Amino acid sequence: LSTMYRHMEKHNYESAAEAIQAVRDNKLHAFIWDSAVLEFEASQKCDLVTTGELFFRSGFGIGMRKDSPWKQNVSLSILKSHENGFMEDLDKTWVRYQ
Amino acid sequence: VLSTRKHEQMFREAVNQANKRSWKIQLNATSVTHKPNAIQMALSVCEDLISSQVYAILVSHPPTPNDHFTPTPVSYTAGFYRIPVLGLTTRMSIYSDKSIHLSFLRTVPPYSHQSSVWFEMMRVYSWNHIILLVSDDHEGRAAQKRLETLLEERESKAEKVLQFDPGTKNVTALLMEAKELEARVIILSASEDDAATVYRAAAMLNMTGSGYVWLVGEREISGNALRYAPDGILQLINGNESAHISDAVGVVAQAVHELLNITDPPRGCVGNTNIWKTGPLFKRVLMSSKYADGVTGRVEFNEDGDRKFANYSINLQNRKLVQVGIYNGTHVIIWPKPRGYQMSTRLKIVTIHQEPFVYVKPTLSDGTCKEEFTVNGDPVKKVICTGPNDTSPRHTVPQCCYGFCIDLLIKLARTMNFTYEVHLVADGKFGTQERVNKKEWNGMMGELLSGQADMIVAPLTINNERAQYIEFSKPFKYQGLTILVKKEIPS
Amino acid sequence: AAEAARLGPAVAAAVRSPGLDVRPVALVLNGSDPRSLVLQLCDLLSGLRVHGVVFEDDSRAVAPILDFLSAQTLPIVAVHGAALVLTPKEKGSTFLQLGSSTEQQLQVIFEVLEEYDWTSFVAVTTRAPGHRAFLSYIEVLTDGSLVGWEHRGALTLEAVLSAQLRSVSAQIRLLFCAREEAEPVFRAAEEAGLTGSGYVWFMVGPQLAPLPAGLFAVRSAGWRDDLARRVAAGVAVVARGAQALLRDYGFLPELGHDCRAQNRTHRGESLHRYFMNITWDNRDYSFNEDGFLVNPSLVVISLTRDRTWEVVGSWEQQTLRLKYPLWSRYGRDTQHLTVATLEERPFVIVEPADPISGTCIRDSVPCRSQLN
Amino acid sequence: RDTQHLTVATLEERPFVIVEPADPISGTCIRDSVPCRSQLNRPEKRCCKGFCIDILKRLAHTIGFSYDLYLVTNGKHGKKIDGVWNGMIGEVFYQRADMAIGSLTINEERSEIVDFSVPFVETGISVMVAR
Ligand SMILES: *[C@@H]1O[C@H](CO)[C@@H](O[C@@H]2O[C@H](CO)[C@@H](O)[C@H](O)[C@H]2NC(C)=O)[C@H](O)[C@H]1NC(C)=O
Ligand SMILES: *[C@@H]1O[C@H](CO)[C@@H](O)[C@H](O)[C@H]1NC(C)=O
Ligand SMILES: *[C@@H]1O[C@H](CO)[C@@H](O)[C@H](O)[C@H]1NC(C)=O
Ligand SMILES: *[C@@H]1O[C@H](CO)[C@@H](O)[C@H](O)[C@H]1NC(C)=O
Ligand SMILES: *[C@@H]1O[C@H](CO)[C@@H](O)[C@H](O)[C@H]1NC(C)=O
Ligand SMILES: *[C@@H]1O[C@H](CO)[C@@H](O)[C@H](O)[C@H]1NC(C)=O
Repeated sequence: LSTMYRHMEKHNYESAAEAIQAVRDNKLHAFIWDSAVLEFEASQKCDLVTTGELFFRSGFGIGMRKDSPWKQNVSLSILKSHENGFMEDLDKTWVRYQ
Repeated sequence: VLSTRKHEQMFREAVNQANKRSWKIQLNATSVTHKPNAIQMALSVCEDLISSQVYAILVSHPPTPNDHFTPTPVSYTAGFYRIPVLGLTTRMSIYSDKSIHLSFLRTVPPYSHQSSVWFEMMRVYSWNHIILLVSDDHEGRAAQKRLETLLEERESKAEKVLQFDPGTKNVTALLMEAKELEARVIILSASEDDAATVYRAAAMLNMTGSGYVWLVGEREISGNALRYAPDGILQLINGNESAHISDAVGVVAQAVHELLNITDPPRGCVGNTNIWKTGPLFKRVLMSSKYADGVTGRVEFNEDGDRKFANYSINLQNRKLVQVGIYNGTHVIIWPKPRGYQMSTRLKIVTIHQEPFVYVKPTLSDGTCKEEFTVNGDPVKKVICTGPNDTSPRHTVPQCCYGFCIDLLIKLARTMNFTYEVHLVADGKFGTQERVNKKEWNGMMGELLSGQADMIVAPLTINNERAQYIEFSKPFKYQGLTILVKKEIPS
Repeated sequence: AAEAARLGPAVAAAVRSPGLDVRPVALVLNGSDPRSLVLQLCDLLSGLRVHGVVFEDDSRAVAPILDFLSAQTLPIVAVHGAALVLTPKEKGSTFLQLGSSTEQQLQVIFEVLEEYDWTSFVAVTTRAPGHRAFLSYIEVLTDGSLVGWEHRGALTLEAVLSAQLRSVSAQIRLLFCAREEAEPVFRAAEEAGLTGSGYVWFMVGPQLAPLPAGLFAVRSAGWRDDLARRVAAGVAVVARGAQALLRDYGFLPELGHDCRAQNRTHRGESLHRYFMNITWDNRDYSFNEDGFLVNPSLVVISLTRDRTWEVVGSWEQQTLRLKYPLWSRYGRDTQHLTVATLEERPFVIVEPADPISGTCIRDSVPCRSQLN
Repeated sequence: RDTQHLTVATLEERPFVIVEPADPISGTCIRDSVPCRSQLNRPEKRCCKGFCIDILKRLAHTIGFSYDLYLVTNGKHGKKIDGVWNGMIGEVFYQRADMAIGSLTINEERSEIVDFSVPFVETGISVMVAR
């Protein structure tokens, strides 16, 4: 799909919310972005919809510098939060219910 | 070519003890004292190669005026004649390159080899970090290159390799860049005078880091710098000279015996521009020669042309000279040892404006933005974040950031006992590799990799081209790329 | 060349304020007793205050003695190979060189190799000084871009060497050794059936059995310059440096010249900023402090069937000028079928691949045309 | 061979790692599976295929492996009991294997005891009801 990439070089919005605002009017027909953002935008705008099926299903993640002592403990805390139900509560508070 | 005219007195006895053990020819050894006229030694070596037909030369000299002066002209003359010369009492790394000195064989390891000893010592106590402070000279650059490649072999980029300007006063500014780091293990490699000057400078500035791990070279622990030497850790047996001279004489005798094939020395020192065709083979056989009967231990060499597997002596307990450590060539409450690195508690975090995750709002006139309540009647935690304005200059104005990832960061801070100071990104792009004019990272990844960052708490995706240089925690939300379009208006 | 230096055409070419003695060395004594020649030139410089220096001896190892002389004193420029070899030197010597560095030669060769055939592949080099640096530069210059890689070809030098040489299969090869060591390698290659029109050898080392027709080398632009022309160019360069240091600094100091003195101060080592900007004979000389010139003029030459070198390409200002066409190949003969096609928009789409860069996206194949 | 040849423990999860007896007269199955032994502490040589085995084969092709499946018997997956670890995670914790491909949900305790790799398929507690 390298030629596809060429068609994305003429237009490439240097922001994230700017492209959504542009799509609000008929200036950019199709946007391609992470699902966890587009879904919230669709839920909170009631004017845009998500089409297709998810591809490249790789999740988010806290970063850290290579060879850093924080990796093990940060990963452990994230997993404990996932199991504890904290992440579900956070998603309900800040993403869903719009 | 002789020091104090005392080695030459026993040189004849050493030659005779090894001359017969025979036949072939009998080489006559001549020695000339070092001169500053830079002319007399040329005539002396011309006479030696004309009458005595010397097949090699020997270099050994006390400190005197600057050490890297005396052997250079004799090495240059040898390179003109393509005749090997054995050096002693000099361990400068500049002689390790054969491009300038085609015919120069050194039997004493240079300062660059001490990088391997430092690596071994690092492996002894299992230190996962290291700080390098090398003088900006050829020897320092060579040592730094050797240590860098040796460490990159084990897949670990060196942390904060620095450069220190030699022959300069008030180098305390370098310590300004060497105080807020995260490792207590530091290695210092400079000239003896430079080491003494930097030690004295640390003495008046009194932030010496006394009682903490330091790794220095033999020159840095010299007696001249020992007067103002702070807490130290490298001693070499050669510093005897007579033993090395005898070993070299034995090596030459063995090479001569095995040589028995033109081997015609230049009878006339002047008047002939031709070189010795046998000379390259002579140098090759010395490089490939093995001398297991050396007085000063094993006399094996390497590809470069320097002896290996030397005597390494390792603490500075009030000018002590105790070799507690154990290392001979291949032998692979606080020492003036603790953990090499001390973790910081002032992590700087980089965040990018993403609508569902990291809301950014302008502050109020007082300085803190208006507090808000959620639909459930609970406070919404917000953190004052310093970020660029406009997208047109680049002016930083403190706004307030909140939302999902900020809540996660707060929970992490509560559960980990570490403070934080969030700081938005400058360019605004997440991060990718871009060709310059070699490729460089730009975006948040640029801030995290080398800039002012320690963590990147932002909706950052995970993929192969990013995980190569950045460690990724376990995911905290799953997703996938998808397409957004405008719904058709409906009667 | 006493007659060429007798009149001193550089004196007519360049006129200055000080004496500007016509004779640079005033003694053609680059022969027996080099030490006596060194002594007499030092005495002459001390006495008459000469303003020239020439080293014309195509003996190849004479660089180190000149470096030591420069350290002991005045800049020394070699015109003719004293300057044909570039090596790192002590900062105490104001050495002046006219040759091309190994890195510059590598960059020129790898720039021209992007047109005919982009496969460095074989990189055979013997156990010679600077081989590690040459290999490192090979590794660096092939990162990214489009040049492929096949082998390294490390060897040391007949039949045992011929087998290793023939082990690696390629078309373009790079040789790094001494001039004396070159002949055994070529003899082995001829014995190994490699010295043919199907292979091209890039003689890249600092030099300068019959050689194969595919022998391409790179040298400085002054390779074809006459001895008088080279001497005049060197005199012009040193005069320009002297005038620049006398005008910019606003002083008329002595350039050392205390040969064989006693207790000389070592505080002053050398200066190189005065030679940063040089322009002469429509040529730009940068004269980097290491000794070579940044962005010099170079010529890529080839060995013909008549054993005569000819100027094939010119390298200047990061620009390559050539004469021969590009097409595809010299002829490998069963393979390499020429494929004719046509532009049918569903099937074979043709687009101009000139978005600044001379290629399209990595999804197409380059296509020429015909004109006859 | 000693660095290479990592012993791989697994388990029979029908969606992912299917085990079938490879004895249709010939002593092997179709050219789509990998031979699998068992443990007892000449056993019939079964053979495994499915999802996780495909990942194992692709990884072996890419990074360079010489693996040998080690279908486990002492419990399933893993659960610490009386201060001791059993099952697949328990076996990996002790010096008995060096990789545990298969269905292995990543939890807090297991990640604390045994270092995990990057997840490649979502999972979690989900509930299904008749309708
Ligand atoms: C990761 O977190 C664990 C638990 O919070 C830390 O384990 C203790 O850390 C303290 C202080 O660093 C030590 O004094 C203890 O000995 C550790 N173990 C126990 C059982 O308490 C661990 O240090 C953290 N690691 C990092 C790099 O921050
Ligand atoms: C050996 O060399 C020394 C050098 O001073 C000389 O005095 C002596 O006469 C020489 N002897 C022989 C036998 O060549
Ligand atoms: C030495 O360097 C430090 C750090 O830059 C600086 O504060 C101090 O003024 C300097 N002292 C002198 C005498 O230059
Ligand atoms: C290393 O071993 C050699 C050979 O036995 C010996 O001569 C030398 O003294 C030893 N050096 C040290 C520091 O142990
Ligand atoms: C930053 O932008 C805000 C936008 O409301 C504006 O009010 C403020 O004056 C700006 N500050 C600077 C220093 O540009
Ligand atoms: C948190 O860290 C600070 C600074 O490192 C330290 O003083 C304090 O004791 C720590 N508290 C806990 C509970 O770890």
